[PDB]
Amino acid sequence: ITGTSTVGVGRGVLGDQKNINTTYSTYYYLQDNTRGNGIFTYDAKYRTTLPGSLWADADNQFFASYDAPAVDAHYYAGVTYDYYKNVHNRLSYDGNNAAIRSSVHYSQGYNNAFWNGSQMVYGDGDGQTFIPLSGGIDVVAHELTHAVTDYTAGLIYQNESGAINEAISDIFGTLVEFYANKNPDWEIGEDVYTPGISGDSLRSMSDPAKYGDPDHYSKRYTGTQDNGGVHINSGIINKAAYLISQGGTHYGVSVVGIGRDKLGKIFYRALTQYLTPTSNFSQLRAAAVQSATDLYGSTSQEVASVKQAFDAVGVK
Ligand SMILES: [Ca+2]
Ligand SMILES: [Ca+2]
Ligand SMILES: [Ca+2]
Ligand SMILES: [Ca+2]
Ligand SMILES: [Zn+2]
Repeated sequence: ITGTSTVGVGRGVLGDQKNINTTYSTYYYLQDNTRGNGIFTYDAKYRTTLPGSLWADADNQFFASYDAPAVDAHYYAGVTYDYYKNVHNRLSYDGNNAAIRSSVHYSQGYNNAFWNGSQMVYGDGDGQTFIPLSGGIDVVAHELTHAVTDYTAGLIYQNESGAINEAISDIFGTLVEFYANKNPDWEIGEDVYTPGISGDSLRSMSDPAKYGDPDHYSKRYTGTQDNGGVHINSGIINKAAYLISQGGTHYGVSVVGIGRDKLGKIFYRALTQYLTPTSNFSQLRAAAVQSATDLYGSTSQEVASVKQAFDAVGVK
């Protein structure tokens, strides 16, 4: 809608207070005009028709329980917008400031979130396995990053290309988390996962095997489940990215870490300039080596570490 740009206040899923960019026209809407062609959040009202209703509030204050997922989907979309623009000089997910839209309160007890080709969708969780998934900034940035992949490399959501797709979403999810720098880690979804159990996570990049995911190519899954294991074999690439950033010795292979920022520069370049819809793990290593080479030179530590990292996950 057309309206006056305002700033509201409320708290998130985790009970934290934050300010949000709203739009005033009789009601206050969760529409942020300060980033690109807008960030828009909607109420799916526990149903599954999308996107639902543009979120409207009478007084611009968002402290109801019902408000919380909305507040966070809105806010972390903006943080995710800010990462791509400031860090990668990318304007929204399509690179031309496309409107970002999210729907929350999707279905009943929906233990998931996703990108559906046009927008982000977040369930509320069943309150046991999950709380409203928008509470995790790594979850939000994972979702939007799927959007980024779909407009760039277009990695098909199956087999190795699919695991690459997922891994990219986990890698940038994580980088954005470190970027907002609120308790960041190399784990996935911990803020909104299993409310009753501290310390766990949906997935781990540092040690994917923690949750039954492979950290070596020889342990790769090749059944037909989970689209040929896009959420399973992603661990092999996640581990690799973890290693490039952080370093370590994995199955006897030592990797010199080069930190988060260069990891992000190297994978963003691979994603946008080298990867394609059918790239496999092998092509990804080549893409990453070329990227690192592009960025730091053929004889750099960066190229070397990239190689070490894929070597360690058994990817040639
Ligand atoms: Ca209100
Ligand atoms: Ca965290
Ligand atoms: Ca995390
Ligand atoms: Ca938990
Ligand atoms: Zn995903």
